Parts: sequence; C-alpha cells; structure tokens
Amino acid sequence: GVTIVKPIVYGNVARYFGKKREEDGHTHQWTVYVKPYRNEDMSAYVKKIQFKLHESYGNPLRVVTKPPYEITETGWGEFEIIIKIFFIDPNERPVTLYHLLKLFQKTVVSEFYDEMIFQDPTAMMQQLLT
Ligand SMILES: CC(=O)Nc1ccc2c(c1)CCCC2=O
Repeated sequence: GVTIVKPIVYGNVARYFGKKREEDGHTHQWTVYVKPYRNEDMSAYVKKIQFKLHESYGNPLRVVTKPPYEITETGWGEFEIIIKIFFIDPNERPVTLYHLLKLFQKTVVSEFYDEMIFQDPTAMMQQLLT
C-alpha cells in the first residue's frame, strides 16, 4: 500500500505582560498553533483547523482555514485547548489534538511533535498530500 506521514508540531508560546493588566487582570499573551514540521502550505490538503478555547472566551470555537494555523489571545490561566484538523478529503478522519496551555515556568514554549498518517488515501488526496 501507500502510507503518507505528515509530521506536525503543535502547542503554544506565551510571554508575561511584565505587570498584571488592572483592566481585566490578564498577565500573558499566548499563541496556540499547529504547523508542519518542515516548511509547507497545509491548505493543500487541510480544509480547516478548529481551536476550542475555554468557553468563557468569546467565540470559543475559533476556525483558521489559511496558514499560519494559530490563535493569539491574552489571559491569566492555563486550560486545555482542543485542536481538530479537518481534511479536504471528506473520507479522511479528522485529527484531534489536546494541548494544555502553558503560561508559567524568556519565552514560554510547550510544543509537541506528532504525525498525521494517511494509509492508502485516494490518488486525488495523495496528489494534495505531496
Ligand atoms: C472574555 C475573556 O477574556 N475570557 C477569558 C479570559 C481569560 C481566561 C478565561 C476567559 C478563562 C480561562 C482562563 C483565562 O485566562
């Protein structure tokens, strides 16, 4: 058969404001992201990437259809974000990733390697993947 592996990295970077913002008490900017391990445009084969935030964010289900696949925000607390990658091929199962936002103990980075495996995809999707 044919196996196409698309290595990815996902997670988040964060920077402390310097002080706490008295307006809303946010302390950090963060960017949560998926990206290919090596430089490529994933919109070749990816329809969209949802980033599900804590539901006390406005518009908690964020959608990104064009690289970079990232959401930038501010806050004061760490919680799980769900990252769901949908493919242009409707017969390819979405990939669900789970990421604990890291804010605390210099840029803070929490990023994970993973691999989207396409086992025997349609020739058409194979064309999109390569
Ligand atoms: C509207 C708004 O700013 N919501 C918001 C902001 C920050 C945070 C949360 C929600 C909940 C999780 C922790 C956190 O840092």
